Amino acid sequence: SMTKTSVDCTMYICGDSTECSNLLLQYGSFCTQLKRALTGIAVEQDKNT
Amino acid sequence: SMTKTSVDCTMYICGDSTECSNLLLQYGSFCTQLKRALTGIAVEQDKNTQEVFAQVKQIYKTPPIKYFGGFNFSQILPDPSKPSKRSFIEDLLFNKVTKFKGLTVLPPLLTDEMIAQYTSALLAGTITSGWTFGAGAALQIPFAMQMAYRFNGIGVTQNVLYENQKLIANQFNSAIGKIQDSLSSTASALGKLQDVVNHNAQALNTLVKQLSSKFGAISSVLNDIFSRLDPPEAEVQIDRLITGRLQSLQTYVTQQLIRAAEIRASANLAATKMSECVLGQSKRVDFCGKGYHLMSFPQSAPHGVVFLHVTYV
Amino acid sequence: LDITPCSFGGVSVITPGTNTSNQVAVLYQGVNCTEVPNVFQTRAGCLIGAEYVNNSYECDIPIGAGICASYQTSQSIIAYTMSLGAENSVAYSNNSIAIPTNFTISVTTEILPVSMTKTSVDCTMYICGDSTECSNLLLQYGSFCTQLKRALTGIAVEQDKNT
Amino acid sequence: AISSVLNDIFSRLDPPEAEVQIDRLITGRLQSLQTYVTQQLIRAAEIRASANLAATKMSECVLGQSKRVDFCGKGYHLMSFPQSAPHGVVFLHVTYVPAQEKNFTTAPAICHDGKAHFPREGVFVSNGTHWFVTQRNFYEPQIITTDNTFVSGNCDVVIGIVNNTVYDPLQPELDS
Amino acid sequence: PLSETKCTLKSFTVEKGIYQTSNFRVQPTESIVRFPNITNLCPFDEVF
Amino acid sequence: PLSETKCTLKSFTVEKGIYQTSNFRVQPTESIVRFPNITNLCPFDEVF
Amino acid sequence: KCVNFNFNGLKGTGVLTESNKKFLPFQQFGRDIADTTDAVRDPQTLEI
Repeated sequence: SMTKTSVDCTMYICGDSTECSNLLLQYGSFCTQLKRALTGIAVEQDKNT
Repeated sequence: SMTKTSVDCTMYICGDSTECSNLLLQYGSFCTQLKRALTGIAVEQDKNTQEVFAQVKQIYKTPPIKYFGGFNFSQILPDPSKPSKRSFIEDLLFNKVTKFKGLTVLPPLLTDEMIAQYTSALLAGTITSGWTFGAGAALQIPFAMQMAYRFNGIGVTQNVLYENQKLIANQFNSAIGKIQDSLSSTASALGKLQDVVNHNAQALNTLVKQLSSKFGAISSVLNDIFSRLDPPEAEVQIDRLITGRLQSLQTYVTQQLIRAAEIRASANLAATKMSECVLGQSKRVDFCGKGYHLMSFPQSAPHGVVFLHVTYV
Repeated sequence: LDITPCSFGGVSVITPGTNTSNQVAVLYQGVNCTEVPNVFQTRAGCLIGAEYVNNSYECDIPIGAGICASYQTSQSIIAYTMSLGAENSVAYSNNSIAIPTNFTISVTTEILPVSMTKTSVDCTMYICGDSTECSNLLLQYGSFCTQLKRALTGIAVEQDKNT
Repeated sequence: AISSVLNDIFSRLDPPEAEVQIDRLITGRLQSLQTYVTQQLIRAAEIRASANLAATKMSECVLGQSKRVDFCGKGYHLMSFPQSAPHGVVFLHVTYVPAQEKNFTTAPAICHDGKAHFPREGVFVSNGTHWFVTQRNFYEPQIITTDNTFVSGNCDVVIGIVNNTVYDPLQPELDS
Repeated sequence: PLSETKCTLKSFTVEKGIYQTSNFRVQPTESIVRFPNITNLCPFDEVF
Repeated sequence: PLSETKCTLKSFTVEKGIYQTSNFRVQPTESIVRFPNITNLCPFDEVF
Repeated sequence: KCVNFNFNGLKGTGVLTESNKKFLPFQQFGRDIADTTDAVRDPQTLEI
């Protein structure tokens, strides 16, 4: 197995900026797909045990 | 296998726009290289069907006398009275496992009738020849002699076979009917096939819903940028939209390629299990079933195989 | 009124090699040939430029959904269903057996690739074509190509590890 | 951008105006390098799994005899001889394939004196006149003795038994 | 279509195989121009 | 929180399992405005 | 010799050797497979 990790879309891209968070909505649901790929990693690390 | 998809850069990127295809030539050949990778995974899944199902080319057939020592093999064999060549388990296997933006779905080379004709040829060679038809020409071996060698591979003498021939065949036919009662009731037993079709379906709808996003532009509609704005000030909004639609297209080819690497390792595990559990007797422990492996009966499935591993417990 | 887009699809070319012949076979994939403007309709699409037959042989160029194609014989491109091999069943009874009386010793080759060509791409010469003004804004992008240099070294340290 | 040559961008435009055309050549060439190295690392993973399959073929087929079917060649594996090649190993797999066969009759056991006689090695075969013992991959008939058989139970519980005698070799040795 | 295989693959020799070159699409012929009807008028006859 | 799982999954039916919805963070309430002290002054009384 | 180049705006860095190919009288410069500057005729003397 490896180390299970997660990243936030709002916190890693925007360092507590309210004008950065509403400009991520023009990119769509793209940063959810990097969040959904890492949560799918964290299931199969528990399956490998 | 997986679902073969093909997407073009003419219709997915450009929503019937002549100026969008003229600015696509300035970027070079980004959509040409992902087109070569999408036909690379299209012939890989066609090679994965030939590596698993097409182990032998000789099509065998069952004798009409269905008597193998009290063994009921009518459920795993396809019914010739039906117009579709499917088995009694395989009627429940295909039942439980269930647009204009340039996305197409290619049909595979081997159809469902051609897969089940390959499956019934490997199933008829299991009961009439056993382990000899996967190593050259098939020989005529009776079913009482096939259980003598498969007991001898795990160190079991042949005295328990003939003295308990009524008890072994009643235990097998009750366990085959317990598979059909569990597969018709529990729909979550086929979840290893269900994540193959759902991840391909969730990759397709995210290609559609990323076209509604603007990627930093004022509009996602290509007609609204060209007809309203000044044409040197409009073209910097096209380069924001043609980069964000390409990066989501470069996202989709890269997640499918590691899914192609995951579907190549499982099909190589399937072709190992087609050659060790079906074509012979495996001497491994917990590979063709938990415990002492005797024989296996493969069945057809949507984008996969279904193994009926019997075990000595 | 129902808005439907008009009929579109992919065009593929089924052809042999140029040293053999020059005939082609146009496949309108996903398009029925009543809506396109010596012809055969398949499940993947209606095929233009192939003579459909009833017999099935060993083919080379696949099309889709069971239909395959090959160049045979006064020569043209023909199309048929994919043959699954010769049908030869084995008899069965409760008291007979078949024992082999002879064998043969054959050598079957198996080719597996192990390594590949180790490459190395530098950030200074590939991005900047011996340019000095390009390198000053190359430092503003952080450490992109330093990670690509570690990935290309990590590939090349696995290639002699694989040998 | 307007041009691909980086010397044509700097020596023609203003340095506030050439810099926005420079980063389109920077991020355009970095994205083409990023799709190269991700296709390289995907190709590095499948070339590792084939080399691990080749190392399994170097350990089981070459360094010994593997009992697997359709792994060290089609059929019963005897030996293997690897050969050198650029970027791969070419294996010469020697296999055992039967060619000619002949149909016979069979029975699972032999009723000698009320007790069932099961074959220890081989199977019971007959040419229509007498009953013999041979293996499953080759034809070599032997006479049914007590050394080639073993007794297990009576003849009333097994299915398919025929009546034949078993040649006991200790019985002519008392008068010889 | 033999020359369309050479136009995409950038080679003067085509090997035996199946190759995709381009895509077919029906071009638009006419253009429908629509407008609302002659209802909801304005009383311009009261001043003219 | 049952309706929070419906908005991030784009579905009106939530199955059995563990799902992540959003992130919690404590919002700021006050604002500390700081300035340096009143030393190193300049002799403005020499003309005023 | 590794020197700098300035040929009517066509800048570069490299050495200069004698070309053995045939060239055109109206030709300013040629291009390689990478479509960049690799062969320059002199505007005064005519050495490609």
